[PDB]
Amino acid sequence: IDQDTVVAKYMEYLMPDIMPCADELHISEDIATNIQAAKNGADMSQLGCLKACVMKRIEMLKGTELYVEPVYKMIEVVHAGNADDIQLVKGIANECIENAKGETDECNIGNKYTDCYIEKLFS
Ligand SMILES: C[Si](C)(C)CCC(=O)[O-]
Repeated sequence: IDQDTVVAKYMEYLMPDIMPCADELHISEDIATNIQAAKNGADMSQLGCLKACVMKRIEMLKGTELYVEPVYKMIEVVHAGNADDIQLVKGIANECIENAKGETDECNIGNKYTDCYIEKLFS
């Protein structure tokens, strides 16, 4: 699965749902800054939340409850093409959960869950 399909799918899959988040606090942790933030260059402190808003939008983040089940469902279509490619991202999220271990602070949970997502899947 080309990265071009990864960012295009995850985005188009919730495009009308991602625009409200960026407007929620101010800006999108992505356009926040090309590559001058930290984790991936977009953001980190505000990323673990501004971008985490898209998570709670699909019933994956309940205040401080970091889940992944709803994601396991979108990874199915979001990663159309191969059967294992979907099975790969599945295990990837696991490394992000064991790392974020459901922190107390919202931005903290996301910052940890986002970081790992960039290290393994990059997106
Ligand atoms: C919500 Si969620 C799957 C972490 C999103 C991703 C990107 O695309 O960035």
